[PDB]
Amino acid sequence: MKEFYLTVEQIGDSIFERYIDSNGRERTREVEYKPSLFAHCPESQATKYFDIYGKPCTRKLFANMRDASQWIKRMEDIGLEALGMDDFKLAYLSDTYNYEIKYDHTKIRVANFDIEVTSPDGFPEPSQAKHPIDAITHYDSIDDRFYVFDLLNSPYGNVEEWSIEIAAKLQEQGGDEVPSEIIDKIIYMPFDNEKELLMEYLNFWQQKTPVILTGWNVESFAIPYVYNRIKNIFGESTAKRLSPHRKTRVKVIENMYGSREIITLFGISVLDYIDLYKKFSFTNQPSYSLDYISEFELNVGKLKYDGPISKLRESNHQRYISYNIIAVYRVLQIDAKRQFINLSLDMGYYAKIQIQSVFSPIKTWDAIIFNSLKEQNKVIPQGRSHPVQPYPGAFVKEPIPNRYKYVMSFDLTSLYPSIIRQVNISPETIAGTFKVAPLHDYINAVAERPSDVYSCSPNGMMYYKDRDGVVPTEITKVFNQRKEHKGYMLAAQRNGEIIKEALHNPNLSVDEPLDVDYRFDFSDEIKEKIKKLSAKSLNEMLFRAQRTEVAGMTAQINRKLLINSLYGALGNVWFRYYDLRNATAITTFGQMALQWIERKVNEYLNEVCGTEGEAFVLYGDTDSIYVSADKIIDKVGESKFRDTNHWVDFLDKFARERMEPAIDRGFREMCEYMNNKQHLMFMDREAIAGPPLGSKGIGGFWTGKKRYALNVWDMEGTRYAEPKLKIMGLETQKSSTPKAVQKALKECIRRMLQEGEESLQEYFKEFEKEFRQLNYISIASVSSANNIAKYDVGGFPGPKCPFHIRGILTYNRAIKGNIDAPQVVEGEKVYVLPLREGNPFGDKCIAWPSGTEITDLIKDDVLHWMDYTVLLEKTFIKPLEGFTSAAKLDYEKKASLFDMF
DNA sequence: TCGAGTAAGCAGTCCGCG
DNA sequence: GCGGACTGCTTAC
Ligand SMILES: O=c1ccn([C@H]2C[C@H](O)[C@@H](COP(=O)(O)NP(=O)(O)OP(=O)(O)O)O2)c(=O)[nH]1
Ligand SMILES: [Ca+2]
Ligand SMILES: [Ca+2]
Ligand SMILES: [Ca+2]
Ligand SMILES: [Ca+2]
Ligand SMILES: [Ca+2]
Repeated sequence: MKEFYLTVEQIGDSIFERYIDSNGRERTREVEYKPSLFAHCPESQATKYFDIYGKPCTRKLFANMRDASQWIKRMEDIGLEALGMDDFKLAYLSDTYNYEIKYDHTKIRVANFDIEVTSPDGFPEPSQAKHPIDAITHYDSIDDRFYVFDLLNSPYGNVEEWSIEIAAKLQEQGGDEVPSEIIDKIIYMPFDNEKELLMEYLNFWQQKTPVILTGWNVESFAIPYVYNRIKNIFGESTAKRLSPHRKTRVKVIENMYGSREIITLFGISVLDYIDLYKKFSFTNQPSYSLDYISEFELNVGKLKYDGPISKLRESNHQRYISYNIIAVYRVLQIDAKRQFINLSLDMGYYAKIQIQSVFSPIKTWDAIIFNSLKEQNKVIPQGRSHPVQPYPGAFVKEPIPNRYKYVMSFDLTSLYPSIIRQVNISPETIAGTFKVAPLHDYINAVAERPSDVYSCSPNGMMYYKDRDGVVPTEITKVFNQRKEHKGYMLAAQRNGEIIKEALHNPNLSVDEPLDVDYRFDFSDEIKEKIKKLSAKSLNEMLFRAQRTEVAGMTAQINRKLLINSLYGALGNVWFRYYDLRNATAITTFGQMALQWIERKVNEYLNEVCGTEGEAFVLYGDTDSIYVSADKIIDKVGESKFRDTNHWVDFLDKFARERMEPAIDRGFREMCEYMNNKQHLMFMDREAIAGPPLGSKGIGGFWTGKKRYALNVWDMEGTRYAEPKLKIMGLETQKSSTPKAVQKALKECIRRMLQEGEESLQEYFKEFEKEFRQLNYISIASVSSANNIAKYDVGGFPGPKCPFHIRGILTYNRAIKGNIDAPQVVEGEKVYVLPLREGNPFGDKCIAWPSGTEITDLIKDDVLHWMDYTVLLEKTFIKPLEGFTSAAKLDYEKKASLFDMF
C-alpha cells in the first residue's frame, strides 16, 4: 500500500506528521526537516534550478526552518527576492509524497461530535466556559459507533440514565424515534460527575484521535467550549491533550466589523460542516441552524420538545440525550448526501495541502502550482505586497423588457478557464503588449490584428505560443476531472426523467428496485424493466437517481469553483501570482467573445430568415446568449406540429445541426484574429423554452439584467417529463423573500408562462383573499444583520438605520431585562415583520433570530399587530407588478364593455 | 461574515425638487 | 412621489 499523510504541522524546527504507513497503520513522527530556498545567481554558475522566467537560481539548504525564515527576513532587509516555498510543511509534503497520492478513506479517522451545555443565564460563551458540559456524542468513522458521554449529576440537576429502549420507540409510544439503523451502534457511558466525564473523554480521544474533526458549529462553539472548560477545571496542559502534539493556539478570526476566537489544535484537521456547507452547497439559506438545514436537505421533521433548551435536561433528560445523538447523525446524513468530506479529501490530497486548507483556493492553487513547477526543477517567485485595485469584469447586455415566446440559449463551456487555456495566460507566458483599439473595433473585426507572433487578449496583452504556461497546464487537469463528474451528474439527471415518465403508469405488483449504476444512461434492457415496476420500486429508484445526481453535482460544481477561483486568485493581492494584467486579459477577452458571437449569430439568423438588421439575440450575460426563436417556429407554422415535444425536437435539431456549426465557425475566426494558441470557445445549446403548444402561456419574460423567467422543456440534453421553470434573479430566488411569497410568486410566474393572463388573474385574486391566514414565519422577510451596535443609539435607531436593524432594536427593547430571551447575534440572519401604526412596540417593524419561533412573551402581540397590508404590498404586489408590466399583462382584470350585460 | 473575482439588481434612508 | 447619492444586502455569472 502506498503511504499517505493524515496531518502535517510545523512546530519550531520540527515537522510533526501523522500518516498511514505501507501496511495501512496510523503512525506519527517528528522530522528535523531541512528546508531549501533560492536566490538568483550569475548565468556563469551552473545550476539545474531556474525561476519561472528562466533566470538561474542557486539552492540554499538551511540547517533548520527558523534559519530559513530568518534568511527571508534578511533578504527583505537587503532588498532581494527570496525564492521558493516559504510554507515549509508544503515543501515537506512535496518531498515526502513525490507522486500522485492515492488515499484510502477507510483508514482516515473522521470524527463527528456535538456537546450539550445547560445554561440558565443565556448563551454559554465558549471563552468563559462557566457551565458544565452535560452531554457529548462523538461518532467515530473507523469504529462506526456513537460514543455517548452523559452527565447524570450537575449543579443544574441530578437525572436518571438515558434509556436506549425508550429512545428507539416511536413518538406515539412516548419514545424519541432514534433511527433504528443507529440503535445498535450506540455506546452509552453515564457519569457521576463532570470531572470523570471529561477525563474519560480525553482518554478516549487519545485512543481514537480524530484526523478530520467535524460537526455543526464545532469550530466556533464545541471545540472552544470543550477546550476552555477542561482548561478551567484541570489547567492548560490537560486541555492541550486535544492536540496529538500537545500544541494549541488561540486564533483570532477578523472581519470588517469585529473579531472572534477559535482554538487551533495542532495535528487535527477541523472541517466544520457549517463552513463546508456554506462554501460547497451553492445555497443561501434563511437560517443555518442544524434543524433548518436538516429539514431542507433530508426532509426530516424538526425535533420537538416542550419548554426552553435551558430546562430540557431537568424536565426531560431522556429526550435531551436522544436529541444530542440525533444531531450528530443528521450531520452524517447530510454528508452521505452532499459528500463534502469526500470532496475535501480529494482536493486536499490532489494539491498536497493540510486538508483544512480546502477552504482557501489561494492556498490550494499555490500548492498545486508549486508541486507542478518543482517537478521541472523550477523555482516559485516570492510573494509580494500589492494595494487592492478595482478591475473590469464581464459584459451583460441590457434586454428590452418584454415577454419572449420561444427562446433558445447558448453557453460557452467553462469560459474563464477556457480563455486561460486558449490565450495561454500565465505569469511566465507574458510576451509583451500591443496598442489597444476600442473594444467595439475588435468585436466588429475592424481593428488591426494585434500580433502575427503572439497570442492576444483585447486588453493589450500578448502571450507566448511555443509552450503552455503552468496556469493553463494545471487548470486543464482539474477542468478535465470536472468534465467526467458533470457527465455522471447529467446521466443521473436524464435517468431520473426516465423514471418520472414511468411513474405515470406504475404496475400493480410486489417489486424491488433495479440494481443499477445511475451515473450511466439506462440501457434499453433497463428501460424495459422500469416500465414493468411498481410505484414503490420506481419512487425508490427515483430517490437513488436523485442522490446520484447530487453526488455528481457536488463533485462537478466544486471542481468548477476551484478552477474559477484560479481566475479569481489572479485578482487577489494575497496570491503569489497576482497580476491585474492577466485578470483583466481574461475578463476583457470574455467581453469580446460574447459580443463577437452576438454579432455572428445575428448575422447567421438574418441570412437564413432573409431579413436585415434585426436582433435575434435578446440577452447575454458573461458567457451566454439568449436567442428569440419565434421566427424559426413561424417559418414552419405552429399548426404543423403534433405536440410540444415536436417543436422542441425541431429546435433541438436546428440548434445542433445549423446554429452550433455557425457559432463554431465564428469562434474559429476570432481565434485566428487574436492569434490564440488553441481554439477552445465551445458554445453549445443550453435551454429550449416556450409555452405549451396550443396554450395562452407567454413562454418567458425579462424585466432587466439578471432578471428573467423561462418555461424550459430541455436543458443541456435533459428532456423533462414536465416543463421546468428557469427563474433567475427574481424574488422567487432570493433568500430575503418570505417563504410563502416565493411560493406564490412562483405559481404566478408558472401561470404566466404556461397558461396566460386569465389564469394569472384568478390566482392573484385568491392569494390576496387568503394570505392573512398564512403562518407568520412563512410571510416574514429575511436579512443578514450587520453593525447592530453602529445604528443603536440608546436602544433606538440612529441616523440612516436600515429597516432590518430597526426591527432588531425594536425586539431588543421588547425583551429588555430577560437573560432567558434569545438574543440576535451580530452577523447572523433575522426574520423581519412590519408592524401596524399604534402598536405597543413603538416602531414600524420587529426582527428576531431566523429559523426560530419568536419568544412567547411577545409572540401574541407581534401576531396581533403584524401589518399584513404592508407585507403584501412590499413582498408580493411590488414584484408581481414588475413581472407583469415587463410581460405586458395585467394581474387584475381590466374593465370592458361586456360588464354592462 | 477567514476562505477567488466583477456586474448589477432591489429595499430603504435622506432629501431635493419651486 | 420619484430620483440620485448613498448603505445594505443579495443574486448572476
Ligand atoms: O462563481 C463564479 C461563477 C462564474 N464566474 C465567471 C467565470 C466563469 O467561467 C464565467 C461563467 O460562469 P458560468 O456560471 O456560466 N459557468 P462556466 O462557464 O464557468 O462553466 P459551465 O461550464 O458550467 O458553464 O463567469 C466566476 O468567476 N465565479
Ligand atoms: Ca458557461
Ligand atoms: Ca455550460
Ligand atoms: Ca408501467
Ligand atoms: Ca452561464
Ligand atoms: Ca458544439
